Amino acid sequence: EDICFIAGIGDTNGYGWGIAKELSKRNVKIIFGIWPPVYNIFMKNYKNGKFDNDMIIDKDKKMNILDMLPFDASFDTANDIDETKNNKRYNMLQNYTIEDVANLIHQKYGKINMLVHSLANAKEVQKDLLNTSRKGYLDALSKSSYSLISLCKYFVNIMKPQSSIISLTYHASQKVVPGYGGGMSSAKAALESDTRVLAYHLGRNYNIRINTISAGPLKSRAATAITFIDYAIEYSEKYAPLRQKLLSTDIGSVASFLLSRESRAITGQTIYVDNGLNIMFLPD
Amino acid sequence: EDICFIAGIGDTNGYGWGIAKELSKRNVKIIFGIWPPVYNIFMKNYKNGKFDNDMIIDKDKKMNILDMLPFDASFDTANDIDEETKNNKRYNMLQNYTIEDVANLIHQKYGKINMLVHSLANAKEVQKDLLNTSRKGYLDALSKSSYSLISLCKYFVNIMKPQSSIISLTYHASQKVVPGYGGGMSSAKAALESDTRVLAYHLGRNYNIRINTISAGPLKSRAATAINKTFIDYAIEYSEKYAPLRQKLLSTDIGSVASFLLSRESRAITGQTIYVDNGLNIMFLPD
Ligand SMILES: NC(=O)c1ccc[n+]([C@@H]2O[C@H](COP(=O)([O-])OP(=O)(O)OC[C@H]3O[C@@H](n4cnc5c(N)ncnc54)[C@H](O)[C@@H]3O)[C@@H](O)[C@H]2O)c1
Ligand SMILES: NC(=O)c1ccc[n+]([C@@H]2O[C@H](COP(=O)([O-])OP(=O)(O)OC[C@H]3O[C@@H](n4cnc5c(N)ncnc54)[C@H](O)[C@@H]3O)[C@@H](O)[C@H]2O)c1
Ligand SMILES: Cc1cc(=O)oc2cc(Oc3ccc(Cl)cc3O)ccc12
Ligand SMILES: Cc1cc(=O)oc2cc(Oc3ccc(Cl)cc3O)ccc12
Repeated sequence: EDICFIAGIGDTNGYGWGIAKELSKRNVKIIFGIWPPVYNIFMKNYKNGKFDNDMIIDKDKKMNILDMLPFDASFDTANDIDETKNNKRYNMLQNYTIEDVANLIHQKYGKINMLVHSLANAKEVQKDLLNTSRKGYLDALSKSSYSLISLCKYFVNIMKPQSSIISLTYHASQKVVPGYGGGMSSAKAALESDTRVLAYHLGRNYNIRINTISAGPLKSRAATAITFIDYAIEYSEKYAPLRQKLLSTDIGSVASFLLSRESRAITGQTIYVDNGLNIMFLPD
Repeated sequence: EDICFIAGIGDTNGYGWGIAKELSKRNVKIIFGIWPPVYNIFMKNYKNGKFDNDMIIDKDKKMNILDMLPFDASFDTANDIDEETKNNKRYNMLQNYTIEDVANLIHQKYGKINMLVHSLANAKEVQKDLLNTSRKGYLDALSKSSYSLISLCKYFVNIMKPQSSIISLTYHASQKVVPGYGGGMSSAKAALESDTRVLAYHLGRNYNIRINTISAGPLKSRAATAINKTFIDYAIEYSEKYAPLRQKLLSTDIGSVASFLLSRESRAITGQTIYVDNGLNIMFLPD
């Protein structure tokens, strides 16, 4: 059978959940990587049934969640954790670095064949690029971009040949969006470029594919935290070629396709799933 | 149940067949629009079972083709057909083959459809480089390979349901230099990709109809062979040696991507150029 690890789920309002739902229609087994500071909250909500409606796929099936594990994209191996190891919210957790989660998944379930990067962070996202500190900019690149490379480096060993990987990006990398601050734009630019270079190395060495989905705006918790997202949604719904509301499951079905054998000849691409908004220059 | 019109199938060796095959696999009904110069040949081979093996999808599934119609994308309406073509040996027996007439025929026979495939190209001077292409040659390339998409859309939107989907096929020579891709074919593909955007805007807003284009890698189709003065053998060998994915690119690889874009699974995607080429487009320097 097929197993997908999804790194970057904090709740049911994001793209990670949508991707999980859609993969579920194809009977893919799902493992969630959850950022430790919100891990116990998530587990609490889940156990309390808060996500039950959200887990419903169709009349016949609910989402098959194989496992849920703490996962922090800041840390490559156990050797990289600063203190933090004993922070209030990290202390009762273990094995949450990228390599540790890879070893854990492999130990419990064997090899997987789908990998989803669905996470971003930037401590200074509220500042515009020109007022971003070095520390802030590098945090953004570290968490939003390098984490993709690191995820690939540790997970290829536990993947099958002809496996497939995706991440999520945003058009601010290619065209200016004021409000998308703190080096987030820069991080998505690196991410899209890295997707190509990784596609070369993964393709030639392992026959593994990798692509990125450039999504349109979604009112996820993180987006709301940057409002900017309300403007972006209102603007997209007024001016995109397609005026339907953009759903997380619209990204999910594209992700589902890029992660399956049906897209076997697609790699290294940035695929726009945004109701066509990226193609517009002058709003009518 | 889904119905797709595929414009530009002349045999089992091009991308059109690969697209048909992948669609039938998902139980989409398929209508072939076939250029009149090859129409009788195709029908005959079909009736004689020459395509039987190629129609084998897998171990216990075979393609079903709903219909096969003469179709010439050079002509918008019956009034556009010049006297010479109308009376030509290969056209004189055929009817309803203009873009307007085939849409009308399809609608009358089957009602509204929901998928449309543009899988054709033509260019009289493809063997010349751009600088040595005549005005007539260039405009022929644009007319046949690019305008034909606009016209197909203009007439087929009235016989398509909302939420329907359209695709065409392009090539990376539009965006980066491929010296042997002559005769204004490069220009035509540039225009096709740009028109795909503008059309996505008009069709999206007014019809809730989506349109995209697939930039395919090289395939040894009958038409690809006509390029050399081979060009396609070089392109294929180069692709298999240098792409991130080093495996033979198949027509059905394009076909399954086409199927995805034609389906509701891709409802938030429109106006896009999607590359299906084993990743070759992302390379700068061959290692
Ligand atoms: N919301 C949008 O409009 C939008 C648009 C385009 C792309 N995206 C991308 O989609 C992805 C998901 O974003 P979302 O909008 O669904 O937000 P989200 O809140 O659903 O998810 C982002 C997740 O990343 C997790 N995360 C943050 N730092 C982490 C770390 N250090 N280690 C592990 N996990 C960490 C968060 O807990 C959060 O759950 C992101 O890559 C984002 O850039 C979002
Ligand atoms: N073969 C490749 O390496 C390659 C690469 C990228 C893109 N493409 C594109 O894919 C599409 C299909 O090409 P192919 O290589 O599969 O060749 P093909 O020979 O299979 O298809 C071209 C078809 O178009 C038909 N045609 C030409 N002019 C027509 C007209 N006036 N009206 C109706 N039909 C007409 C021909 O009969 C032929 O069957 C074309 O758009 C081509 O540019 C091909
Ligand atoms: C700063 C930050 C933290 C986090 O956890 O997720 C994030 C997810 C983020 O996702 C986005 C939201 C809206 C848009 Cl339009 C694009 C996005 O990339 C951004 C920023 C963060
Ligand atoms: C001139 C011409 C006539 C025709 O019927 O089909 C064509 C199909 C063509 O398809 C291609 C083949 C190879 C490559 Cl690499 C790209 C293509 O666009 C080109 C040109 C023609």
